[PDB]
Amino acid sequence: IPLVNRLQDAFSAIGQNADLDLPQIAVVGGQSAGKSSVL
Amino acid sequence: VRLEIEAETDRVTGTNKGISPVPINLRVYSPHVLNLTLVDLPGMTKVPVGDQPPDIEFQIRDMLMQFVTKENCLILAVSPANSDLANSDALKVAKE
Amino acid sequence: VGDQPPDIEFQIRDMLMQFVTKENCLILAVSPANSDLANSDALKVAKE
Repeated sequence: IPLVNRLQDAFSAIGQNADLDLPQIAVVGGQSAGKSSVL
Repeated sequence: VRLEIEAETDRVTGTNKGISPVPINLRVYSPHVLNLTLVDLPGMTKVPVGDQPPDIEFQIRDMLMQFVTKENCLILAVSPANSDLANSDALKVAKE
Repeated sequence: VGDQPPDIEFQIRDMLMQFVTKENCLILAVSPANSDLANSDALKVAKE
């Protein structure tokens, strides 16, 4: 399992209102491309 | 969950292929995922169909631009392998 | 794609206008079945 996931698990465990501050992800494309399925 | 999603879309958009830029805010909990922020968006179309307004292209364009043009927003440019890659509405916005 | 200039779309659309804007010009809007019809640039040009 990825170490970023393990770090987030540890952050949830400590429960302090801290976050790794990841960027958001946006899925975009043409109509009927497959965007929702990929997501 | 999926039935609620589609019903929520219909309750504002309508049942004639209309769209609405108002976001559906959904949250999922999972044991081993990041505090991510995914954004699924409607595809890009040029000719209105059903009861969409004649400027549906610009509507979808700026509607997803207001979400993508911000920084710290990774882009997943989805393109089919059917159409030639040169037509990719995803790649146009991505390079824009 | 390739060495095409940044305004390939505009110089192909302006290419098509000088041939389809003239009256008595049957416009065959050819669209592929695989792609969705709402993405038919042919139909966009035809409705323009």
